[PDB]
Amino acid sequence: RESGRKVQSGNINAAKTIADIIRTCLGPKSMMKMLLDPMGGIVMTNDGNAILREIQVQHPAAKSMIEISRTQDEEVGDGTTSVIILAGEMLSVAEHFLEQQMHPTVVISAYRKALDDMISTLKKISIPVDISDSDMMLNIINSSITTKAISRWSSLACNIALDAVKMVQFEENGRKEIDIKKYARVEKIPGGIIEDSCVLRGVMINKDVTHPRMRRYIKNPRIVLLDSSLEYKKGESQTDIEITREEDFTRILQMEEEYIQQLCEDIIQLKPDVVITEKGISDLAQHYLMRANITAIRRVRKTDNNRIARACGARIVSRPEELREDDVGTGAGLLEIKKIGDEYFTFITDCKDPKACTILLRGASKEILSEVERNLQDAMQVCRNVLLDPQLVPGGGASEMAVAHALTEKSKAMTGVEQWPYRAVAQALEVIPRTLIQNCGASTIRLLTSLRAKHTQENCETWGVNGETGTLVDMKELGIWEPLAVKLQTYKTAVETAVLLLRIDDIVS
Amino acid sequence: AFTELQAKVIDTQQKVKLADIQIEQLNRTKKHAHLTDTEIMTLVDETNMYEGVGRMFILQSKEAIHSQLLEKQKIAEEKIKELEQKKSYLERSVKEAEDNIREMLMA
Amino acid sequence: GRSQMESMLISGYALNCVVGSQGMPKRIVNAKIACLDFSLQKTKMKLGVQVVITDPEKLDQIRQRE
Amino acid sequence: NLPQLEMLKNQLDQEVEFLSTSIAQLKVVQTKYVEAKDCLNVLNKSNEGKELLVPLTSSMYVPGKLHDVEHVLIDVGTGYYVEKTAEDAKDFFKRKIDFLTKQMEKIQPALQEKHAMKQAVMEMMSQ
Repeated sequence: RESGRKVQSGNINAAKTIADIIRTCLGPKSMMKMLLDPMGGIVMTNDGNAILREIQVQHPAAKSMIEISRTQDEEVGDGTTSVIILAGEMLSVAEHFLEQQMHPTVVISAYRKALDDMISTLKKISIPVDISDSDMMLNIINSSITTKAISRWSSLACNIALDAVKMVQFEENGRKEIDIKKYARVEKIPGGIIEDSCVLRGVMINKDVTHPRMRRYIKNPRIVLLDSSLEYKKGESQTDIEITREEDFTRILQMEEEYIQQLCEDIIQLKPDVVITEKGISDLAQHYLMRANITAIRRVRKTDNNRIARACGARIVSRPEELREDDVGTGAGLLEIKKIGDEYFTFITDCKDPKACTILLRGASKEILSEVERNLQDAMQVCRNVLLDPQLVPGGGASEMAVAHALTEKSKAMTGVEQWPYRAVAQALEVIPRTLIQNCGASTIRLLTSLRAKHTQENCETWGVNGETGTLVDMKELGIWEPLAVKLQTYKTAVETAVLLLRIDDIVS
Repeated sequence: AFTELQAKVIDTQQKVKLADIQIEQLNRTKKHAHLTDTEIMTLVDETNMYEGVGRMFILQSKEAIHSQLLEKQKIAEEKIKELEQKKSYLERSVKEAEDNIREMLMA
Repeated sequence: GRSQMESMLISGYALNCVVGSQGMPKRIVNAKIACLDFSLQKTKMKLGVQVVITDPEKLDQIRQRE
Repeated sequence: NLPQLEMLKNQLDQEVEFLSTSIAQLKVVQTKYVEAKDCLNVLNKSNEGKELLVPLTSSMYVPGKLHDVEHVLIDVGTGYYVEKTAEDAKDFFKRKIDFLTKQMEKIQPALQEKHAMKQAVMEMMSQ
């Protein structure tokens, strides 16, 4: 039970401090807040998503801030800090005034037009990419890794991100939307080195299949994904009574044989060696296949088989009758039990569809690998974000100072009370520049007013202050870049986010 | 894995045994079932022949008493096949699971 | 898809369906319909129609005759 | 100490003996219901009026003329008898077998389980 202006305050109130301390933590140049547990447990992070947690949370809109944050933590995970900045910016500025000017409403609307102007300006301020040139992509990843200051192994993982994620990218609604991630498969591996890893075709099966009787290598036998229903039928097509006695053992187990084979001969109809048996797994099912000298890999996940559905690019087959390569094991394909470290790894490569690879990771060991993987995970996603979005923007204040002018130019032209949000919208761009001016550790009011001028003539197209260069700069020469969507994705959120709590005057239990 | 491949060699080796003497018993039961026919067949017609199974012996005519009793022969002759069929199948099974024990050991 | 202006009321029901991919007739006039909420699929019959094996073909025909 | 492991071995030996006996006997008792079931098919067949030689007493067998093939007994209740139709009698024979069947049945699950646990004690024995 909470009300109105006090909500509206608690909106501005909480969302203020919500938007805040992690901006000290923001920037490649940053300030890590300390976090103390009531027991005395200490934490040092630049991660708001992490910072969101140990702090005791009460304000349910702060919980809701954690929501769009986690919601964004789901999407990128980076900028979850940066998304809640601007809503904090947004909710702070227009709300109290314009609610004391009596409305969420004109505030609500104008962020539609706060959104589009930049969305427009985004397509203007962001420039297309070569996803064709991975180096044109690499610098982004070279840029993506280094705000949290990780380079060492990532410098390679940068490239390896480029490689698979363009391949792990095959997806179409017919408008060809590519979100596809789960295709990309990663491998914890002991030994090798962080500077040695790769992407192997199909989907390499690492996690739950070490299984040594897969044989080892499949030259061109098929791998078989069973939504069969390979389960032995104790009768003709059915499962007869159990075996409590000698008579039920002879007759029933015999008919259990046929249904395995007749399907496994349908499996043989696509000629495998490896059959990874998921539905209809039977102790006779593998044994027959093992009697068939068909290695039947059981006690297995359909997630593996979904990895294997993306390992051969295939589907999994409920059809008992007439099992096919294109049914399961699409394409010639491979299957190989590989030891990277000594861990057995099934590698099912050569998906029937091209753009087939999945990321092998070697560190000097699992951990220093996990160093790669975690950062590669960021590296690899920026790809499918650049692969998502083949436009990208000179960052910092360039990203920031661009639209406010058009926005103010709107507010000036729009000259409503919607102009007031476009004023409230204008400088909210510049807070991370303030943080960037924090990042350099300089005088913001100057650099703002300075960068304000930098948009008066240059129009801050490439010109922000970059706290890490310290100065108002071209962000193209300087090379500050993100795929446009990510900018918007950070930008889209806070609008709706602010607009979200812009709706709430009422908490009620 | 091996356990289920161990489980079939045990379930076979126990149940493969009985059918082997089971055919033997019926080969015997075929005999008197046939021979109990001859003894009353020895009397060329006897209507004070009593065909009866248990305690009661009801009066009947030896004829159908024999018609029963070559079948009783046959019936007691019959399952020996089944009881040999049950026999021969299991020895083939014990080595199969014994194999996937060993080959999956080797793989 | 197509134009945003080509949205049309259409005669009866344009299916959301899997069209017949076997070379299905793409027009059957005046359709007597079987609307199936029931999947046709298949099941394994250890012995289908006939018996005789005159061919290794005929070995596979029995369970195929279903 | 030393006798306790010696104790439970041949202990579980006998449960095998007991249950194998009980299923054997519950293999026995079922067999006479179909006997009561089948002897009625014969008496229907030949006819009421055929000479029946039934036991009289020890070594004694007594004759009689068959009558009332439709009048045939089911022994049930504590001390009670229901003579039943030629159809009905054969039914509860079948019934009380099946009553005995799972009665007979679960004995071997009980039978076979007691030996390996003797073995398990015999395993620890030579251990």
